[PDB]
Amino acid sequence: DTNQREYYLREQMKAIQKELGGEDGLSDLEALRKKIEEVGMPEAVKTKALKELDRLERMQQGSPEATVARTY
Amino acid sequence: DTNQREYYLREQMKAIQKELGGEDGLSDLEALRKKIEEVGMPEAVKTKALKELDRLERMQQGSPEATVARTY
Amino acid sequence: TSLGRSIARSMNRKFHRISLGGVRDEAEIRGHRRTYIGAMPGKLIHAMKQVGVINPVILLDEIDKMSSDWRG
Amino acid sequence: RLELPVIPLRNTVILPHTTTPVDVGRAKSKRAVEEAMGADRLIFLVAQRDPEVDDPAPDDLYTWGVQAVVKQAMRLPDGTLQVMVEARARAQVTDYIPGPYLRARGEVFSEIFPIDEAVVRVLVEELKEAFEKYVANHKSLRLDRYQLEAVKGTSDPAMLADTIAYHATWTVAEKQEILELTDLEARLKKVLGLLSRDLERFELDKRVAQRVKEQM
Amino acid sequence: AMRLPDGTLQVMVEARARAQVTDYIPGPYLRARGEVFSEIFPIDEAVVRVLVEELKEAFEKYVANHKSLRLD
Repeated sequence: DTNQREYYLREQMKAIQKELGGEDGLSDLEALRKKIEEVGMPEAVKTKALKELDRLERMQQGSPEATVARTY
Repeated sequence: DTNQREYYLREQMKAIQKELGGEDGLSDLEALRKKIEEVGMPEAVKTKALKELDRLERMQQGSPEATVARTY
Repeated sequence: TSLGRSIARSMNRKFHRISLGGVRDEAEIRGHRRTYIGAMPGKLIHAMKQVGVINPVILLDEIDKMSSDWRG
Repeated sequence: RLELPVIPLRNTVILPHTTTPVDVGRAKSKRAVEEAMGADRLIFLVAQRDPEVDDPAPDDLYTWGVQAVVKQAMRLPDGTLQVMVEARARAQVTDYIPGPYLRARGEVFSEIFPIDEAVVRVLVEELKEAFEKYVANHKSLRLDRYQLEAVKGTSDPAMLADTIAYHATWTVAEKQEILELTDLEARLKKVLGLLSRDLERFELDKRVAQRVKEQM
Repeated sequence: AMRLPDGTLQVMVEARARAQVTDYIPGPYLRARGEVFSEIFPIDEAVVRVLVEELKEAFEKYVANHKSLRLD
Protein backbone atom coordinates (compact mmCIF):
# COMPACT_ATOMS: atom_id res chain seq x y z
CA ASP A 1 0.00 0.00 0.00
CA THR A 2 3.05 2.24 0.34
CA ASN A 3 3.95 1.58 -3.30
CA GLN A 4 0.37 2.17 -4.41
CA ARG A 5 0.18 5.45 -2.50
CA GLU A 6 3.52 6.53 -4.02
CA TYR A 7 2.33 5.84 -7.59
CA TYR A 8 -1.00 7.58 -6.85
CA LEU A 9 0.82 10.64 -5.59
CA ARG A 10 3.06 10.77 -8.66
CA GLU A 11 -0.02 10.87 -10.79
CA GLN A 12 -1.60 13.60 -8.60
CA MET A 13 1.55 15.55 -9.37
CA LYS A 14 1.56 15.12 -13.13
CA ALA A 15 -2.20 15.71 -13.20
CA ILE A 16 -1.86 19.21 -11.78
CA GLN A 17 1.09 19.73 -14.13
CA LYS A 18 -0.87 18.94 -17.28
CA GLU A 19 -3.43 21.31 -15.89
CA LEU A 20 -0.54 23.77 -15.69
CA GLY A 21 0.43 23.16 -19.34
CA GLY A 22 -2.69 21.73 -21.06
CA GLU A 23 -3.65 24.96 -22.92
CA ASP A 24 -4.05 24.63 -26.75
CA GLY A 25 -0.98 26.88 -27.34
CA LEU A 26 0.88 25.95 -24.10
CA SER A 27 2.88 22.93 -25.43
CA ASP A 28 6.23 24.71 -25.72
CA LEU A 29 6.95 22.39 -28.62
CA GLU A 30 3.86 23.92 -30.22
CA ALA A 31 5.25 27.37 -29.45
CA LEU A 32 8.60 26.35 -30.92
CA ARG A 33 6.81 25.09 -34.02
CA LYS A 34 5.09 28.45 -34.39
CA LYS A 35 8.34 30.33 -33.86
CA ILE A 36 9.92 28.32 -36.67
CA GLU A 37 7.43 29.60 -39.21
CA GLU A 38 7.42 33.13 -37.78
CA VAL A 39 11.09 34.06 -38.05
CA GLY A 40 12.99 34.08 -41.36
CA MET A 41 14.24 31.72 -42.68
CA PRO A 42 15.50 30.02 -45.89
CA GLU A 43 13.78 26.97 -47.20
CA ALA A 44 16.35 24.21 -46.76
CA VAL A 45 17.08 25.35 -43.22
CA LYS A 46 13.36 25.36 -42.50
CA THR A 47 13.04 21.80 -43.77
CA LYS A 48 15.94 20.63 -41.62
CA ALA A 49 14.43 22.35 -38.60
CA LEU A 50 11.01 20.76 -39.08
CA LYS A 51 12.53 17.29 -39.40
CA GLU A 52 14.55 17.90 -36.26
CA LEU A 53 11.42 18.99 -34.39
CA ASP A 54 9.55 15.88 -35.53
CA ARG A 55 12.45 13.78 -34.29
CA LEU A 56 12.36 15.65 -30.98
CA GLU A 57 8.64 15.13 -30.42
CA ARG A 58 9.01 11.35 -30.21
CA MET A 59 11.77 11.16 -27.60
CA GLN A 60 11.12 10.99 -23.89
CA GLN A 61 11.79 14.32 -22.29
CA GLY A 62 14.80 15.00 -20.15
CA SER A 63 16.90 12.33 -21.85
CA PRO A 64 20.23 13.78 -23.03
CA GLU A 65 19.48 13.44 -26.72
CA ALA A 66 16.35 15.54 -26.19
CA THR A 67 18.48 18.18 -24.50
CA VAL A 68 20.92 18.31 -27.43
CA ALA A 69 18.11 18.67 -29.94
CA ARG A 70 16.23 21.30 -27.93
CA THR A 71 19.23 23.56 -27.50
CA TYR A 72 20.03 23.22 -31.20
CA ASP B 1 -7.42 36.62 -6.52
CA THR B 2 -6.60 34.66 -9.67
CA ASN B 3 -2.96 34.57 -8.60
CA GLN B 4 -4.15 33.48 -5.14
CA ARG B 5 -5.96 30.49 -6.68
CA GLU B 6 -2.88 29.69 -8.74
CA TYR B 7 -0.49 29.94 -5.88
CA TYR B 8 -2.65 27.63 -3.78
CA LEU B 9 -2.52 25.11 -6.65
CA ARG B 10 1.19 25.15 -6.65
CA GLU B 11 1.29 25.09 -2.85
CA GLN B 12 -0.36 21.71 -3.23
CA MET B 13 2.32 20.78 -5.73
CA LYS B 14 4.79 21.88 -3.07
CA ALA B 15 3.21 19.41 -0.65
CA ILE B 16 3.23 16.36 -2.89
CA GLN B 17 6.50 17.44 -4.60
CA LYS B 18 8.07 17.37 -1.14
CA GLU B 19 6.59 14.13 0.07
CA LEU B 20 6.76 12.19 -3.19
CA GLY B 21 10.36 11.03 -2.67
CA GLY B 22 11.60 12.97 0.38
CA GLU B 23 12.79 16.61 0.51
CA ASP B 24 16.37 17.36 -0.66
CA GLY B 25 15.87 20.99 0.47
CA LEU B 26 13.96 24.23 -0.32
CA SER B 27 14.84 23.07 -3.91
CA ASP B 28 18.25 24.66 -4.45
CA LEU B 29 17.23 25.53 -7.98
CA GLU B 30 14.68 27.76 -6.27
CA ALA B 31 17.53 29.08 -4.14
CA LEU B 32 19.30 29.95 -7.39
CA ARG B 33 16.14 31.58 -8.70
CA LYS B 34 15.98 33.73 -5.57
CA LYS B 35 19.67 34.61 -5.67
CA ILE B 36 19.62 35.60 -9.36
CA GLU B 37 17.05 38.29 -8.61
CA GLU B 38 19.14 39.64 -5.71
CA VAL B 39 22.73 40.14 -6.85
CA GLY B 40 22.96 43.01 -9.33
CA MET B 41 22.69 42.43 -12.16
CA PRO B 42 22.50 43.99 -15.66
CA GLU B 43 19.45 43.26 -17.71
CA ALA B 44 20.95 41.32 -20.61
CA VAL B 45 22.95 39.06 -18.34
CA LYS B 46 19.92 38.52 -16.13
CA THR B 47 17.93 37.38 -19.16
CA LYS B 48 20.78 35.06 -20.17
CA ALA B 49 20.98 33.62 -16.67
CA LEU B 50 17.25 32.97 -16.48
CA LYS B 51 17.23 31.17 -19.83
CA GLU B 52 20.18 29.07 -18.68
CA LEU B 53 18.31 28.28 -15.46
CA ASP B 54 15.16 27.15 -17.26
CA ARG B 55 17.33 24.98 -19.51
CA LEU B 56 18.92 23.37 -16.44
CA GLU B 57 15.54 22.92 -14.81
CA ARG B 58 13.97 20.60 -17.40
CA MET B 59 16.90 18.24 -17.89
CA GLN B 60 17.57 15.22 -15.71
CA GLN B 61 20.04 15.87 -12.93
CA GLY B 62 23.28 13.97 -12.77
CA SER B 63 23.74 14.39 -16.51
CA PRO B 64 27.23 15.55 -17.51
CA GLU B 65 25.43 18.38 -19.27
CA ALA B 66 23.81 19.46 -16.01
CA THR B 67 27.00 19.58 -13.96
CA VAL B 68 28.36 22.20 -16.37
CA ALA B 69 25.23 24.33 -16.37
CA ARG B 70 25.17 24.37 -12.60
CA THR B 71 28.79 25.44 -12.21
CA TYR B 72 28.26 28.25 -14.71
CA THR C 1 39.37 51.52 -32.31
CA SER C 2 37.51 54.73 -31.57
CA LEU C 3 36.53 55.07 -35.20
CA GLY C 4 34.66 51.78 -34.97
CA ARG C 5 32.10 53.03 -32.51
CA SER C 6 32.05 56.49 -34.06
CA ILE C 7 31.26 55.10 -37.53
CA ALA C 8 28.58 52.79 -36.19
CA ARG C 9 26.94 55.60 -34.23
CA SER C 10 27.13 57.80 -37.30
CA MET C 11 25.28 55.48 -39.67
CA ASN C 12 22.70 54.39 -37.04
CA ARG C 13 23.87 50.79 -37.16
CA LYS C 14 24.34 48.36 -34.33
CA PHE C 15 27.83 47.68 -33.05
CA HIS C 16 29.75 44.80 -31.52
CA ARG C 17 33.46 44.40 -30.85
CA ILE C 18 35.38 41.14 -31.04
CA SER C 19 38.86 41.25 -29.58
CA LEU C 20 41.22 38.91 -31.39
CA GLY C 21 44.46 39.59 -29.59
CA GLY C 22 46.15 36.44 -28.41
CA VAL C 23 43.41 34.08 -29.59
CA ARG C 24 44.95 30.88 -30.86
CA ASP C 25 42.00 28.47 -30.79
CA GLU C 26 40.34 27.63 -34.11
CA ALA C 27 37.17 26.70 -32.29
CA GLU C 28 36.71 30.29 -31.29
CA ILE C 29 35.87 31.21 -34.89
CA ARG C 30 33.85 28.14 -35.74
CA GLY C 31 32.37 26.05 -32.97
CA HIS C 32 32.40 22.45 -31.94
CA ARG C 33 29.96 19.88 -33.26
CA ARG C 34 26.93 19.33 -31.14
CA THR C 35 28.13 15.85 -30.16
CA TYR C 36 30.42 17.21 -27.47
CA ILE C 37 29.13 18.17 -24.05
CA GLY C 38 29.33 21.89 -23.59
CA ALA C 39 29.44 22.75 -27.27
CA MET C 40 28.13 26.02 -28.67
CA PRO C 41 28.88 28.17 -31.74
CA GLY C 42 31.80 30.48 -32.38
CA LYS C 43 32.25 34.18 -31.80
CA LEU C 44 30.64 35.25 -35.07
CA ILE C 45 27.29 33.51 -34.59
CA HIS C 46 27.29 34.66 -30.98
CA ALA C 47 27.84 38.27 -32.02
CA MET C 48 25.07 38.03 -34.59
CA LYS C 49 22.73 36.79 -31.91
CA GLN C 50 23.70 39.65 -29.59
CA VAL C 51 23.10 42.24 -32.28
CA GLY C 52 19.80 40.83 -33.49
CA VAL C 53 20.02 42.44 -36.94
CA ILE C 54 21.36 41.06 -40.22
CA ASN C 55 23.30 44.27 -40.80
CA PRO C 56 25.73 45.28 -37.99
CA VAL C 57 29.16 46.82 -37.73
CA ILE C 58 31.65 44.32 -36.32
CA LEU C 59 35.04 45.56 -35.18
CA LEU C 60 37.60 42.77 -35.39
CA ASP C 61 40.22 44.32 -33.19
CA GLU C 62 44.00 43.71 -33.48
CA ILE C 63 43.87 41.07 -36.19
CA ASP C 64 47.63 40.90 -36.58
CA LYS C 65 48.06 39.37 -33.12
CA MET C 66 46.36 36.09 -33.93
CA SER C 67 48.76 33.49 -32.63
CA SER C 68 49.50 30.39 -34.65
CA ASP C 69 50.87 26.86 -34.40
CA TRP C 70 49.63 25.62 -31.03
CA ARG C 71 46.54 23.61 -31.93
CA GLY C 72 46.30 25.28 -35.28
CA ARG D 1 -9.57 52.25 29.49
CA LEU D 2 -9.70 50.07 32.62
CA GLU D 3 -6.50 48.06 33.20
CA LEU D 4 -7.57 44.45 33.79
CA PRO D 5 -5.82 41.13 33.04
CA VAL D 6 -5.94 39.91 29.41
CA ILE D 7 -6.71 36.29 28.44
CA PRO D 8 -4.37 35.01 25.71
CA LEU D 9 -4.95 31.87 23.63
CA ARG D 10 -2.83 29.50 21.60
CA ASN D 11 -4.03 29.51 17.97
CA THR D 12 -7.83 28.99 18.03
CA VAL D 13 -8.72 32.66 18.28
CA ILE D 14 -12.06 33.58 19.81
CA LEU D 15 -14.00 36.60 18.71
CA PRO D 16 -16.04 39.64 19.77
CA HIS D 17 -19.83 39.42 19.90
CA THR D 18 -19.55 35.65 19.42
CA THR D 19 -21.30 33.20 21.78
CA THR D 20 -18.53 30.61 22.22
CA PRO D 21 -17.68 28.14 25.03
CA VAL D 22 -13.90 28.41 25.18
CA ASP D 23 -11.92 25.64 26.90
CA VAL D 24 -8.80 27.68 27.73
CA GLY D 25 -6.37 24.90 28.58
CA ARG D 26 -3.13 26.82 29.14
CA ALA D 27 -0.26 26.42 31.63
CA LYS D 28 0.99 29.86 32.75
CA SER D 29 -1.96 32.13 31.93
CA LYS D 30 -4.20 30.71 34.69
CA ARG D 31 -3.24 33.56 37.05
CA ALA D 32 -4.84 36.09 34.72
CA VAL D 33 -7.67 33.61 34.00
CA GLU D 34 -8.60 33.11 37.67
CA GLU D 35 -8.25 36.81 38.53
CA ALA D 36 -10.33 37.80 35.47
CA MET D 37 -13.23 35.45 36.20
CA GLY D 38 -13.09 36.60 39.83
CA ALA D 39 -12.68 40.29 38.86
CA ASP D 40 -16.34 41.34 38.27
CA ARG D 41 -16.99 39.50 35.02
CA LEU D 42 -14.55 41.14 32.59
CA ILE D 43 -11.97 39.64 30.22
CA PHE D 44 -9.62 41.00 27.58
CA LEU D 45 -8.41 38.68 24.82
CA VAL D 46 -5.80 38.13 22.17
CA ALA D 47 -4.08 34.94 21.12
CA GLN D 48 -0.28 34.58 20.90
CA ARG D 49 2.10 33.87 18.00
CA ASP D 50 3.87 30.72 16.65
CA PRO D 51 6.39 28.70 18.13
CA GLU D 52 4.67 29.94 21.14
CA VAL D 53 5.32 30.40 24.82
CA ASP D 54 3.57 28.73 27.72
CA ASP D 55 4.90 31.59 29.88
CA PRO D 56 3.09 34.53 28.27
CA ALA D 57 5.67 37.06 27.10
CA PRO D 58 5.16 40.65 25.97
CA ASP D 59 6.17 39.13 22.61
CA ASP D 60 2.76 37.45 22.18
CA LEU D 61 -0.30 39.70 21.90
CA TYR D 62 -1.64 41.48 18.80
CA THR D 63 -3.11 44.72 17.79
CA TRP D 64 -6.87 45.20 17.98
CA GLY D 65 -8.59 43.20 20.68
CA VAL D 66 -11.84 42.73 22.50
CA GLN D 67 -13.63 43.91 25.59
CA ALA D 68 -15.17 40.58 26.56
CA VAL D 69 -17.53 41.03 29.51
CA VAL D 70 -17.95 37.53 30.92
CA LYS D 71 -21.34 35.90 30.32
CA GLN D 72 -21.10 32.80 32.53
CA ALA D 73 -19.76 31.94 36.00
CA MET D 74 -18.33 28.49 35.30
CA ARG D 75 -14.79 27.34 36.12
CA LEU D 76 -14.05 23.76 35.15
CA PRO D 77 -11.35 22.74 37.70
CA ASP D 78 -8.89 20.62 35.76
CA GLY D 79 -6.77 23.39 34.24
CA THR D 80 -9.13 23.45 31.23
CA LEU D 81 -11.28 26.50 32.02
CA GLN D 82 -14.41 27.37 30.03
CA VAL D 83 -15.77 30.87 29.34
CA MET D 84 -18.33 32.72 27.20
CA VAL D 85 -17.33 35.71 25.10
CA GLU D 86 -19.90 38.23 23.89
CA ALA D 87 -18.78 41.79 23.15
CA ARG D 88 -20.08 45.22 22.27
CA ALA D 89 -17.02 46.67 20.49
CA ARG D 90 -13.34 45.92 20.05
CA ALA D 91 -10.31 46.81 22.20
CA GLN D 92 -6.56 47.57 22.33
CA VAL D 93 -3.77 48.23 24.91
CA THR D 94 -2.14 51.56 25.93
CA ASP D 95 0.10 50.73 28.92
CA TYR D 96 1.58 47.34 29.71
CA ILE D 97 4.15 45.29 31.67
CA PRO D 98 5.68 41.87 30.78
CA GLY D 99 3.05 39.59 32.27
CA PRO D 100 1.13 37.67 33.63
CA TYR D 101 -0.52 39.74 34.85
CA LEU D 102 -1.38 41.33 31.48
CA ARG D 103 -2.21 45.00 32.00
CA ALA D 104 -4.17 46.91 29.36
CA ARG D 105 -4.95 50.59 29.64
CA GLY D 106 -7.26 51.57 26.77
CA GLU D 107 -8.35 54.50 24.63
CA VAL D 108 -11.31 55.62 22.53
CA PHE D 109 -11.31 52.76 20.03
CA SER D 110 -12.99 54.72 17.26
CA GLU D 111 -15.91 52.99 15.53
CA ILE D 112 -17.67 53.83 12.26
CA PHE D 113 -21.20 54.77 11.38
CA PRO D 114 -23.38 52.22 9.55
CA ILE D 115 -25.69 54.05 7.15
CA ASP D 116 -26.13 51.67 4.19
CA GLU D 117 -28.82 49.04 4.57
CA ALA D 118 -29.70 48.31 0.91
CA VAL D 119 -26.48 47.15 -0.67
CA VAL D 120 -25.99 45.72 2.84
CA ARG D 121 -29.21 43.68 2.55
CA VAL D 122 -28.24 42.53 -0.97
CA LEU D 123 -24.94 41.53 0.65
CA VAL D 124 -26.88 39.77 3.45
CA GLU D 125 -28.76 37.60 0.95
CA GLU D 126 -25.63 36.98 -1.19
CA LEU D 127 -23.57 36.24 1.92
CA LYS D 128 -26.08 33.79 3.42
CA GLU D 129 -26.34 31.93 0.09
CA ALA D 130 -22.54 32.08 -0.20
CA PHE D 131 -22.21 30.51 3.23
CA GLU D 132 -24.75 27.85 2.27
CA LYS D 133 -22.65 26.91 -0.73
CA TYR D 134 -19.56 27.33 1.47
CA VAL D 135 -20.51 24.89 4.21
CA ALA D 136 -21.39 22.13 1.69
CA ASN D 137 -17.80 21.56 0.64
CA HIS D 138 -16.71 22.47 4.17
CA LYS D 139 -18.78 19.71 5.73
CA SER D 140 -16.01 17.54 4.28
CA LEU D 141 -13.60 20.08 5.75
CA ARG D 142 -15.43 19.69 9.08
CA LEU D 143 -18.36 22.04 9.80
CA ASP D 144 -21.87 21.73 11.33
CA ARG D 145 -24.77 24.03 10.55
CA TYR D 146 -27.69 23.89 13.03
CA GLN D 147 -26.14 26.46 15.36
CA LEU D 148 -26.24 29.02 12.51
CA GLU D 149 -29.34 28.06 10.49
CA ALA D 150 -31.40 28.92 13.57
CA VAL D 151 -29.99 32.48 13.71
CA LYS D 152 -30.06 33.18 9.93
CA GLY D 153 -31.71 36.54 10.66
CA THR D 154 -29.78 37.96 13.63
CA SER D 155 -30.63 41.67 13.94
CA ASP D 156 -26.98 42.50 13.80
CA PRO D 157 -25.74 41.24 10.43
CA ALA D 158 -22.24 41.66 11.83
CA MET D 159 -22.95 39.22 14.65
CA LEU D 160 -24.34 36.76 12.11
CA ALA D 161 -21.08 37.34 10.23
CA ASP D 162 -19.12 36.73 13.44
CA THR D 163 -21.00 33.46 13.90
CA ILE D 164 -20.10 32.56 10.32
CA ALA D 165 -16.62 33.90 10.90
CA TYR D 166 -15.46 31.72 13.75
CA HIS D 167 -16.89 28.76 11.83
CA ALA D 168 -15.01 29.72 8.64
CA THR D 169 -11.82 27.84 9.47
CA TRP D 170 -9.28 29.80 7.44
CA THR D 171 -5.86 30.95 8.68
CA VAL D 172 -4.73 32.87 11.71
CA ALA D 173 -3.86 35.55 9.16
CA GLU D 174 -7.24 36.30 7.59
CA LYS D 175 -8.95 35.96 10.98
CA GLN D 176 -6.78 38.63 12.48
CA GLU D 177 -6.58 40.86 9.37
CA ILE D 178 -10.39 40.94 9.20
CA LEU D 179 -10.56 41.02 13.00
CA GLU D 180 -8.54 44.25 12.84
CA LEU D 181 -10.92 46.63 11.03
CA THR D 182 -13.84 49.02 11.54
CA ASP D 183 -16.42 48.36 8.83
CA LEU D 184 -19.00 45.83 7.64
CA GLU D 185 -19.56 46.46 3.92
CA ALA D 186 -16.11 46.30 2.31
CA ARG D 187 -14.83 44.03 5.08
CA LEU D 188 -17.55 41.42 4.76
CA LYS D 189 -17.67 41.53 0.95
CA LYS D 190 -13.97 40.65 0.87
CA VAL D 191 -14.93 37.89 3.32
CA LEU D 192 -17.43 36.80 0.63
CA GLY D 193 -14.62 36.73 -1.93
CA LEU D 194 -12.72 34.43 0.44
CA LEU D 195 -15.78 32.16 0.53
CA SER D 196 -15.94 32.06 -3.27
CA ARG D 197 -12.22 31.41 -3.78
CA ASP D 198 -12.40 28.51 -1.32
CA LEU D 199 -15.27 26.94 -3.22
CA GLU D 200 -13.48 27.47 -6.53
CA ARG D 201 -10.27 25.87 -5.29
CA PHE D 202 -12.26 22.90 -3.95
CA GLU D 203 -13.89 22.41 -7.31
CA LEU D 204 -10.47 22.77 -8.92
CA ASP D 205 -9.37 19.78 -6.83
CA LYS D 206 -12.46 17.97 -8.09
CA ARG D 207 -11.22 18.56 -11.65
CA VAL D 208 -7.81 17.17 -10.81
CA ALA D 209 -9.33 14.06 -9.17
CA GLN D 210 -11.08 13.40 -12.47
CA ARG D 211 -7.73 13.78 -14.25
CA VAL D 212 -6.01 11.15 -12.09
CA LYS D 213 -8.91 8.68 -12.37
CA GLU D 214 -9.01 8.83 -16.13
CA GLN D 215 -5.25 8.64 -16.67
CA MET D 216 -4.94 5.55 -14.47
CA ALA E 1 -22.58 82.30 14.17
CA MET E 2 -20.13 80.28 16.27
CA ARG E 3 -16.65 81.39 17.31
CA LEU E 4 -14.16 78.57 17.96
CA PRO E 5 -10.51 78.93 19.02
CA ASP E 6 -9.20 76.45 16.41
CA GLY E 7 -9.07 79.08 13.66
CA THR E 8 -12.76 78.64 12.77
CA LEU E 9 -15.05 81.66 13.29
CA GLN E 10 -18.07 80.89 11.13
CA VAL E 11 -21.49 82.31 10.14
CA MET E 12 -24.85 80.80 9.09
CA VAL E 13 -27.24 82.32 6.52
CA GLU E 14 -30.13 81.44 4.20
CA ALA E 15 -30.51 82.38 0.53
CA ARG E 16 -33.55 83.46 -1.50
CA ALA E 17 -32.57 84.82 -4.94
CA ARG E 18 -29.16 85.67 -6.36
CA ALA E 19 -27.86 88.80 -8.10
CA GLN E 20 -24.79 90.26 -9.83
CA VAL E 21 -22.16 92.82 -8.95
CA THR E 22 -22.53 95.99 -11.03
CA ASP E 23 -19.09 97.66 -11.03
CA TYR E 24 -16.49 97.03 -8.34
CA ILE E 25 -14.07 99.17 -6.43
CA PRO E 26 -11.23 96.64 -6.23
CA GLY E 27 -9.77 95.49 -2.96
CA PRO E 28 -8.82 94.59 -0.09
CA TYR E 29 -11.20 96.02 0.72
CA LEU E 30 -14.33 96.07 -1.46
CA ARG E 31 -17.60 98.02 -1.80
CA ALA E 32 -19.82 96.74 -4.58
CA ARG E 33 -23.19 97.57 -6.21
CA GLY E 34 -25.48 94.80 -7.47
CA GLU E 35 -28.23 95.04 -10.09
CA VAL E 36 -31.55 93.28 -9.30
CA PHE E 37 -32.95 90.03 -7.90
CA SER E 38 -33.09 87.14 -10.38
CA GLU E 39 -34.98 83.86 -9.99
CA ILE E 40 -35.85 83.55 -13.68
CA PHE E 41 -38.29 80.73 -14.73
CA PRO E 42 -38.33 78.59 -17.86
CA ILE E 43 -40.49 80.09 -20.60
CA ASP E 44 -42.27 77.45 -22.72
CA GLU E 45 -41.61 74.67 -20.19
CA ALA E 46 -41.32 71.85 -22.79
CA VAL E 47 -37.54 72.07 -23.38
CA VAL E 48 -36.59 72.37 -19.70
CA ARG E 49 -39.31 69.75 -19.03
CA VAL E 50 -37.68 67.15 -21.31
CA LEU E 51 -34.37 68.10 -19.68
CA VAL E 52 -35.98 67.44 -16.26
CA GLU E 53 -37.37 64.07 -17.41
CA GLU E 54 -34.02 62.91 -18.84
CA LEU E 55 -32.09 64.30 -15.84
CA LYS E 56 -34.44 62.42 -13.49
CA GLU E 57 -34.33 59.10 -15.37
CA ALA E 58 -30.54 59.44 -15.53
CA PHE E 59 -30.30 60.40 -11.84
CA GLU E 60 -31.79 56.94 -11.46
CA LYS E 61 -28.77 55.82 -13.49
CA TYR E 62 -26.34 58.21 -11.76
CA VAL E 63 -26.88 57.19 -8.14
CA ALA E 64 -26.38 53.42 -8.60
CA ASN E 65 -22.61 53.63 -8.96
CA HIS E 66 -22.70 56.68 -6.66
CA LYS E 67 -23.78 54.61 -3.60
CA SER E 68 -20.06 54.52 -2.52
CA LEU E 69 -20.63 56.82 0.49
CA ARG E 70 -22.89 53.97 1.80
CA LEU E 71 -26.22 55.77 1.55
CA ASP E 72 -29.65 54.13 1.65
